[PDB]
Amino acid sequence: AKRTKKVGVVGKYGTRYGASLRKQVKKIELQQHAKYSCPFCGKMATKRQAVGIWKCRGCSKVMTGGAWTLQTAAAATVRSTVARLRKQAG
Amino acid sequence: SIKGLSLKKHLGRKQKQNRPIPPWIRMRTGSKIRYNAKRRHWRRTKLGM
Amino acid sequence: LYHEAKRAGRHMGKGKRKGTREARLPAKVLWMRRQRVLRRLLKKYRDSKKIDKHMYHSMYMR
Amino acid sequence: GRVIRAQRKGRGSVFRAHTHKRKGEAKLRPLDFAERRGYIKGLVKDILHDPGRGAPLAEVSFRDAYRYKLNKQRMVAVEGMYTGQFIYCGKNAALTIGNILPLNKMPEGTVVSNVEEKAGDRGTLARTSGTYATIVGHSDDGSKTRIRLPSGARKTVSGYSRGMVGIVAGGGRIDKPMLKAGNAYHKYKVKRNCWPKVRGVAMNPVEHPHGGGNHQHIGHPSTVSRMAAPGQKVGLIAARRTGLLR
Amino acid sequence: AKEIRDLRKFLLTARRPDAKRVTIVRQHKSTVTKFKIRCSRYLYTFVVEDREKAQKLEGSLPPSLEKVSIPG
Amino acid sequence: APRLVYRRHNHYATGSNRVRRVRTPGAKVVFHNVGKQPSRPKCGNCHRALPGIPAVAPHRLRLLKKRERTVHRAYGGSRCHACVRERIVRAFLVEEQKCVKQVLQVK
RNA sequence: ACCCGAAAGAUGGUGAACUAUGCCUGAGUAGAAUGAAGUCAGGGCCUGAUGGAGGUUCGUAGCGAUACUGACGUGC
RNA sequence: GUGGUAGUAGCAAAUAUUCAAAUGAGAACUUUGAAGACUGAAGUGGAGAAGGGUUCCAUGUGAACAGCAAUUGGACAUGGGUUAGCCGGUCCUAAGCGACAGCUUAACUGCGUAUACAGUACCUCGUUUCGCGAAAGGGAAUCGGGUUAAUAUUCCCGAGCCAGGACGUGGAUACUGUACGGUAACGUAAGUGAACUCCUCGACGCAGGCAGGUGCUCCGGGAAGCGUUGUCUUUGCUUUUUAACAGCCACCCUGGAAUCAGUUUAGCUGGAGAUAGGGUUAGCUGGCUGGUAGAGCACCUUGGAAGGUGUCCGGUGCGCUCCUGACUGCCCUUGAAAAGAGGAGGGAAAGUUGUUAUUUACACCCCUGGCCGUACCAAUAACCGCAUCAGGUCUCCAAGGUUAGUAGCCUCUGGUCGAUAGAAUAAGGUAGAUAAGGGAAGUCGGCAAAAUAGAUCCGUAACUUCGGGAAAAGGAUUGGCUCUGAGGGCUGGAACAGCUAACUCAGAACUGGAGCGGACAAGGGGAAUCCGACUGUUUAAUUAAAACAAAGC
Repeated sequence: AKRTKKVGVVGKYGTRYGASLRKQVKKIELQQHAKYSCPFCGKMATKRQAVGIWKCRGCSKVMTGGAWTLQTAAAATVRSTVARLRKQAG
Repeated sequence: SIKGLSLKKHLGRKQKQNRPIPPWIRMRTGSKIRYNAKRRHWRRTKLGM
Repeated sequence: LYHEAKRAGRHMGKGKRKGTREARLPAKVLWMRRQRVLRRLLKKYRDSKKIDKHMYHSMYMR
Repeated sequence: GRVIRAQRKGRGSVFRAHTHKRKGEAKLRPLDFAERRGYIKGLVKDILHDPGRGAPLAEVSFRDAYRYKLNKQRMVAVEGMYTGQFIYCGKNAALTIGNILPLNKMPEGTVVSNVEEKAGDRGTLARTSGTYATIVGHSDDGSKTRIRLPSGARKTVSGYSRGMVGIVAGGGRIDKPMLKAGNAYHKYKVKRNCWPKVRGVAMNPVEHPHGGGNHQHIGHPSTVSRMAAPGQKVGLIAARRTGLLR
Repeated sequence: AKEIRDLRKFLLTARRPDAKRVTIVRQHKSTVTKFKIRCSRYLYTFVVEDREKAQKLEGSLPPSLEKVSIPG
Repeated sequence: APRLVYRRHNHYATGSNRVRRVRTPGAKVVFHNVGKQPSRPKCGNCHRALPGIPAVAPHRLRLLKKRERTVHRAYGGSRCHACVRERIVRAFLVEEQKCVKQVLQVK
């Protein structure tokens, strides 16, 4: 069975805090409790040890990342642009 | 109890000052002394030492 | 003597029970017994060479 | 009379910072010969949650140049930085994420974090989670350099000052709401005791300039001069402008 | 504390000159018996089950060694 | 029925004052202060526990013979062994690649 | 300045064993109710288990003190 | 200093005493017996801390004190009592705090991480400054039985261990240079390692269930003694114990996985090598022997303290307790340091077949272990509240029955009957019960008290932030006795044959003054309005709210 209609992971927080605030939490709480793919081994076993720290369970390696996802999109843009700036300098 | 040796001796001394005066002392000449003035009961009045 | 009677099942009426069914015997325990019983069965059948590798794993998950 | 809890905060005592289980002041490696005539290979050994901040600290293991021993600095970790990675500090290191170049070597448009105001400053600017300072443009020589700060403002800085290439980790940790008072409490326990703040209007007219009155109002302008003394300066200090922005 | 398991070692530990006494214990079940040499660090002890071997063994102990003690 | 009293000076429920109910030749039930459970040597940089070498509190590591405190290998006392293979396969190859260049640098 | 009488002022010291708050290091808190994500099966997203989240609820010890405007009010 | 008030108010919480004999001038009150009660293991029990300071123990007693009494006493008097290498302090560092260099100030004070702080003679190294700060943090090593009027892990008997320092006899190893074995994981009676460096232990959160273990509780057989006996009862109860210390019982190899397989209660694991087969290693508070029956315990017979037998063999569990282990989850919370012990990398030194030289934890043997605390109370009488005050004050252990239950109710071990008594039973009180008919008409106001209450099965609205409301509302059943069905484990190879262990559900028959959650325990409900969103906080001793805080803005 699916055992709630909508609220999902945030049935936890019950009948309080207000539904707009509760939804903001739902979408990024869904991110952080996810497993992500490891860069280094491949296996999708990465968990968030602490805000800004992620550990690949199978691999044993730890790496830095976002608060609530492995790769923040701003940081993905910098990895693109610094690879470009290195190439044109030669 | 878990006292230091200093505090043991201060306690020790004030046992030895808590006894009735000798009987023979009053008998001696020119003495107005009657029963010891400084006697203390361990409940009634306290040391802090 | 009271217990001898209890084995008989007496004094086990609805009136006697003053605790919720879950409190008296948890479903978590009744789950565990069963699931340990059935897993045991399959391992001794597989080591006997009645049940196959492939049939074992299907029965396990059901 | 009576001193306001604004004024009591400088006195020290009970408003000091809770430093005890914090794991060392985070810094860049102190300006060597090796860093300014070439480069020095670090190795990232650990990544650590320092309490009372959003950023991770990388713990980095350099070889000493002069003695046999092995040194250990703790930086603020740029994100995309892993346990086993070589960092390369110094002048003639590549422009890649991790590495600590001087600003004059970085070609403009580069994102930088943990930047030194002066030369050999050890690293003051853009250290908080998610932030960066972007390079705008150089001098003709390469002596001085423009930077754009996380505020907005534009800062002239010496080119022989340095910083880490890339964004500081723990990015975007304000987009959640703390739902509970409890989650605010656990935040400010491992920093100073700044919480919970009482509204000055609730107080009596002893304790605060706003407080008092049979209705709960402020009663003079909330806006106050720069020139006002200790214990006048409450509410909106030296304010150019008030009300909702646009 | 310690045991001995064979007759090679038990003859050495008796002859060793700091061995004080040999208390000897006997108990009915059948007649299983213990020798115990109180030496200096440890009390060594040697279980024998047969009585007729143990009677022979008491002769093999030296006379210049001091004590013997028995229950009964 | 029978209930017991702490024997040592510490009458609190800390780590150090961990205790173990025994019964005696008296038929009398009584504590013994067994200490804290010793962590066995997790050793780097893997941080796996080492085979061969027992959990003791670290002063009693004195009592043991030298044999017992190690493994007879290279880096045996403090290494994973598996980790050790890494050390050799590095230091073999990183010498060989460094050597192959320095013969090619004669030209 | 006939005798007795203030509310106060100032100078220099003594206190956080009670209480207010921060820090360091220790200790403590039955048994029930409700059943969030995750997972497994069967059916065409539903149904059944599994699971054990919460500044959740009932309620011991412990912390507290609403009502009777009860007793007591030259009191224990 | 002394009256009237006045022999008056009053001595009424914590269920409770009674009978006999002894002692004494004198007994409602002391002691001993016999009965009867209470406390009811989150005890009024057994031990510590703070605080107290001789109250501890014995013998004695004329007052006063112990709100009646007193032959009694925490009172009074005269004596006696506290034994440590291992129990603590001592040592380390935490938050912090004193001082050095200096810097301020008339000083008093205030600040204080600044500085020139090993191989007679010859070199070569050299960055941190001294100290205080935990009798719950860290940390060298101890356990059994006995013993005194009062002390015990401290005395005695026995069995060990640790720190420092070491002779000796007998073994290992090397003597052109520090042991061997195994494919490996690693191993064995031993198996050198300076400077310098790196690492490990010390060293760490909370919640959740799961598995295993100690102790407790429990059921049955055997052997002792005991109890009951008008009646029945192969019966009911007590004892049947084993210390520290010491020895022994995740990872590697072969191999190569999809028709994916292994696996937990839960998920996870696997070509960065799974299942399987064979190894290695970790361990607990596991098993066996030593310690160890000589002790302890339970009984029996001769003395007027001597000598004996017995101490055996098995189960059970979502049980209660503390501990370990590996897991799972939670955090804008990620959960001390230092002393000290050890490992490794390094290869400095020595050693030429004998008085050598490495072994001072290879085995055995030998010597020494200072200083201070140590009695007792720890509270309805040893502390603080002026007091032997219905108040307050940190920690540990924690039995049986009923039950979900450390709830309430009754009980065993341990403890207690300490709280002035006797007689009468008016009004008025204090607490506690019950009331025909009516049912808020009382009152500012349903204030007070009633009524509801457990479990099972059925059923459940408006509204809603879809999570809730909800135990909504509204109903039916429950005892005893006699049965029936369903649910496991271990043995020999279509599933059969033997042996056997749980308290848990479902249903039926019969029976009763229609009772049965029979005592205890245990929501009254519903419809609306105002304020605050919620949990949280507050005027110690008249105000807990609508006030403060709160997340969000």
